[PDB]
Amino acid sequence: IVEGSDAEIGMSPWQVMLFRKSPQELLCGASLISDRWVLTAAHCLLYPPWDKNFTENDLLVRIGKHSRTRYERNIEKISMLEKIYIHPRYNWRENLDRDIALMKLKKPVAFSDYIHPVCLPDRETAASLLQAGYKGRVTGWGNLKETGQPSVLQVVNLPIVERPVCKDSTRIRITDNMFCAGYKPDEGKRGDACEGDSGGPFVMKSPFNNRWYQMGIVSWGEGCDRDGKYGFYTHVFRLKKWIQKVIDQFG
Amino acid sequence: DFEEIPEEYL
Amino acid sequence: EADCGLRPLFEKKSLEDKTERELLESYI
Ligand SMILES: *[C@](O)(Cc1ccc(C(=N)N)cc1)C(=O)O
Repeated sequence: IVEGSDAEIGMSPWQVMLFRKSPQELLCGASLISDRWVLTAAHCLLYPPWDKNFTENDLLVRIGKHSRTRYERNIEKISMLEKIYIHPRYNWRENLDRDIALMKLKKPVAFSDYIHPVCLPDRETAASLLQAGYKGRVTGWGNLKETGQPSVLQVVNLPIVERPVCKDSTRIRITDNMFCAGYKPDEGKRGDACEGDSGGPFVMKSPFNNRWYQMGIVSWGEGCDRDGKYGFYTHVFRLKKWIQKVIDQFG
Repeated sequence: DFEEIPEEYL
Repeated sequence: EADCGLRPLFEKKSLEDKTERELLESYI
C-alpha cells in the first residue's frame, strides 16, 4: 500500500495472508468470508507467463495477523488448504478478466477478536454503494513504494472512479468484471495498492446496516500510485453466482 | 525477514 | 453471512476506527 497508514488492531479481521512454505514468503493478500472459505485473486495462484501455478501444498493461509514478518503466537491462526478453485473463465492471456479464486480450508478456524468474516454483497448493496466518488478501503502488507515493506498491516481509503476515466487511463481492455479506484492527479490526495497487496479486499461500510462488505479484490495496476493511473479490482458481486455455486457444490 | 513459524504447520 | 462484517473490536462495542468516517462521508 502506497501512502496509507498503519492499521489499528482488529481493524480488518477478515484480512488473510497467503504464505508460501518454501521459500517462506508473502505471496498475496486474501479475505475470510466464512469459517472455511477464503477469497483471493486467481493470478496469485496461476499466471502461466511467469510459470506460476501453486497448488494446495505450496501454501499456507495466515489469519488474525497484524505484523507482516512475526509469528504472532496466541493471536494468528495458520491453516492448510484442502482445495483451490479458480474461475474457469479466468483470462490470464489478456487482461486478467475474472481474476478470482476460492480456497477451502482443511478445517474451520475459530473466530476471535482478530478473526472475523467480511460480508459478500447482495444486489441492492452493490447497486447503492458501487458509485463513482464513493470511497472504499484497501489493506495489505505489500510494498510501500513502486521502487520497502511495512512492519504492520497498512490501510488506505480510495474513491471509486468513473468507468470512462478508468478506460481512458490504459491501453488494456477493461471489462464489466472490473472497476478502478484512486484519486485523479488534480485531487491532491493519493494512494494505491502495490505488489504483495494483490488478492486482498477492497471493502465498504454500509450506511444502512453498519456492516462491512467486500466489493472488490486487488487485481492489477500499472506501477503503483502513478499519476493518471488507477488501481483495478475484481467486481465481486458480478462474480457472485460463481462463488455461490462453488460453495454449495463443494462444502 | 520472516520469523520462523512452527514446524507443525509445514 | 449471519454475523459477517461486524468487527468484535469496533461495531460490536460501538467503537469507530480512526478513518471510517471518511468513507461514510463520501456516501452522498
Ligand atoms: C499484486 O500486488 C498485483 C498488483 C496489484 C495492484 C497493483 C496496483 N498498483 N493497484 C500493483 C500490483 C501481486 O500480484 O503481487
